[PDB]
Amino acid sequence: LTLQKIVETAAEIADANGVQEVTLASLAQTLGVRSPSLYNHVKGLQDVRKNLGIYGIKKLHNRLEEAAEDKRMDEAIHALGEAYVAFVRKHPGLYEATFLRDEEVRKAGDGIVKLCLQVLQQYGLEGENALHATRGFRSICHGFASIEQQGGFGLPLDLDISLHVLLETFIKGLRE
Amino acid sequence: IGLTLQKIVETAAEIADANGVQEVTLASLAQTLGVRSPSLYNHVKGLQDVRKNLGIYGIKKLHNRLEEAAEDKRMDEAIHALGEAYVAFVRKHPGLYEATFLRDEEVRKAGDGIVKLCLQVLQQYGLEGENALHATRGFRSICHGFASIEQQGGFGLPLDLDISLHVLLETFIKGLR
Repeated sequence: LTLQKIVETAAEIADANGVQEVTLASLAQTLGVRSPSLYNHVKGLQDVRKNLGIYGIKKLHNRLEEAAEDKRMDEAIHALGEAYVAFVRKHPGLYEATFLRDEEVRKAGDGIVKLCLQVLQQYGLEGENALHATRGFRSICHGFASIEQQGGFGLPLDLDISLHVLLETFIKGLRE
Repeated sequence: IGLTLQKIVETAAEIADANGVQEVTLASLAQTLGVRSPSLYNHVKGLQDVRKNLGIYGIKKLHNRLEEAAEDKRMDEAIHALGEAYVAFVRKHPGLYEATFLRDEEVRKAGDGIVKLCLQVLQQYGLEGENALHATRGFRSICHGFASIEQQGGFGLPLDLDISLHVLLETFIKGLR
């Protein structure tokens, strides 16, 4: 039993059943262990949620780094957006956990902002425009993934095409 | 003021905005109205019916703010006014906006007016049919994503939020043109 095992279990419960289904009893039950032993690693349920949020955002970051590896500019942006949305599709509970209003959860997302900013600086932008563009890119990916997840894209059109079109429009606007 | 469906819906809206859509129940409705639970059944079938009517009301309220914002504006002026109005609605009505996502045909149907408005502006850039439809999704994604992140407190950078939103709108517009 480690903090990591506990957190990986919380992740599977969260994706399959909803993040609100993560409890110490459900974790102990699933790991086949007595619940008091969880307290050698976590302070309680809120502490579990914190760690789950940090784990989620690190796993997202890993997917994004992988997708963008040895790609530049347009290909990197497309692969980043695609991987962002794929992450939300397959890990809804883990993704939801990254939005815990906790300063450690927030800070663990900094590698994602840096990666985005690094790719966006390849576009040779003025003043603060690199910095606005990271908010822009994050808004696009969260926006698309969130509407799609909630069933708000009712039109018959292919969603993978729609995402590609949105990313291309963003890229075109960055190029001028 | 005798009890009506519209009052029940307006009560649900205030509850949702204050405490979240999840706080909207027959019991919370009954207790805030100072009335009891069979009285609500004269006007609503039950909570799904409340949720549906709440979703329609919120969508209609959002649509109105957007129609007003875009009036006598075209192209860039319209896009900027539309996006600003969308996000402003989310800031002011977080729970009502959440309600508009109910998976129900009547709720979806009432949201067609917004998609139609966006499509009409995007066609001014010479976008046609299918590709214009892809662009509506993009614009909704931008507005929803920005507002949703702002609301969760996810914009930590010491950048002005009004500027960031409209810089994104500028970039989107340039990418259409």
